Amino acid sequence: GSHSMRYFHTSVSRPGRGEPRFITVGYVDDTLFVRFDSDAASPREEPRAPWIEQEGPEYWDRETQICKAKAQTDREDLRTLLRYYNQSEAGSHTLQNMYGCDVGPDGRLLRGYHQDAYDGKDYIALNEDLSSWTAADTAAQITQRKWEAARVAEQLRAYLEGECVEWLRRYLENGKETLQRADPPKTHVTHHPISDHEATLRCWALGFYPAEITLTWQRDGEDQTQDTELVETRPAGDRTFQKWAAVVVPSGEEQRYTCHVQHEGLPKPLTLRWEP
Amino acid sequence: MIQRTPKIQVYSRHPAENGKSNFLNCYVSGFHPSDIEVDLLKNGERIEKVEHSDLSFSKDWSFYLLYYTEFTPTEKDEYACRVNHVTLSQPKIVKWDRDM
Amino acid sequence: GRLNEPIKV
Repeated sequence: GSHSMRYFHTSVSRPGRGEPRFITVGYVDDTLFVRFDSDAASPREEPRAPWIEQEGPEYWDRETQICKAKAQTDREDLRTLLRYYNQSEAGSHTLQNMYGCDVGPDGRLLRGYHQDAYDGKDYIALNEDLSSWTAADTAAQITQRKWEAARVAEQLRAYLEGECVEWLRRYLENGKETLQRADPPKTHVTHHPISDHEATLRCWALGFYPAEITLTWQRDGEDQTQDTELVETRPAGDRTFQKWAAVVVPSGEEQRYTCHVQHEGLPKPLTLRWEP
Repeated sequence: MIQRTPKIQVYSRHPAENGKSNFLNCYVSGFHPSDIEVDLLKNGERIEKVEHSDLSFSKDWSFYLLYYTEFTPTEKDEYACRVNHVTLSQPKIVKWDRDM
Repeated sequence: GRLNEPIKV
C-alpha cells in the first residue's frame, strides 16, 4: 500500500556538561534504517537495516556530513531560542525536528512534512501546501518572517517532491523482502479470575508488522470503548509489535464478549472469543 | 516548562516459558523532557549490560525508548523495570508479569 | 537520503 519516510532529530542542551547532545534516526514505515549520535566515539551515520548496507561510501560520507552540519545549526538555534523566549543560559532545553514524505501505492507523493518543536511544544510547521507556515507563537513568528524572506519553503518543497519520493522508491525496492511484507498478528484470548464475581478477558495481538492495528471488545455487539484497557502498541525487538485490550467481565458473561482485530496483514477482520 | 510522565510497560519478546531463553523489554514512552534512567532488575538487583534503542519521538513530540536484555524466565525469579524521571518524586518500579 | 539544506531559526 502506502509508505512513508521520516527523519527524526533531537538536540538537548546540558550547560556545564559540554555541548548539546544530537541524536537523529531515519525510518521507512516502522523500520529503523539509519542512526547518528554526536556522543558516539567517532560519530558517523550508521546502518540499521540490511537493505541500506549496500549504499556505497559516497552515501555514508554525504549523510554523515549532513548530520554533523545539522548538529551544529541546532546548537546555534538553541542559543537563538534562549533569546526569543527571554530564558537563562542555566537550564537544559530541547529542539526537535521531523521531516519526510508519504507516498501512495503508485509511488506518488501524498503529502510532505517539515516541523519543529522547542521544549516539547509545537514551534513552527510547514503546511500541507509545502508553501506556507503555521507558527505557534510570537517567537516562531520571528522565524516565520526570516524563512519567508529567504524562501525556505521553496527549498523544502523541492526536496519533499523530488529527492524524498525518489529515495523512498529506491529503499522500497531494495528492501522489498521486508518493507513490502505485512506480518499478521498472532491472536488469542486469556482469562484472569479477579474475584468470585468477575474476571479479566485479555485479547492479544502478537508478532505483527506494521505497527498500525485495531483491537476492540464488544458485548452483545456493542463497543466497550470506555470499559476497555488498551495498552500502547509496543516493540517486541524482532521488528514486530505487540498489543492487548482487556475488559472486566462478570461471572458467566464471557460468551457475550467478542474481540475484533483489524490489521493490513489480515485479508478479513478477525473475531475471537474466550475458549475454555 | 511542560512535563509529561512516562508510560512504562515491562514484557517479554515471546510468550514466557520456564527454562527457555527470551528477551526482557522495558518500553518507556510518552515522556518529556528526554532525560530518563531505566534499570532492569533480577530479584531486586540491577542487570548488567542492558542495551537500549536510540532516542526518538511520537507524532505528539513525546519521547520513547526501549531497554532490553536476554533472560531465561523461571518459576521463582522476579524481574522488574525501575524508572526515574523528573516527573517522579521517587523511582517507579513495575514488576514483570508474564500475563501482561 | 536526507535534506541538505541548512536552515536556522
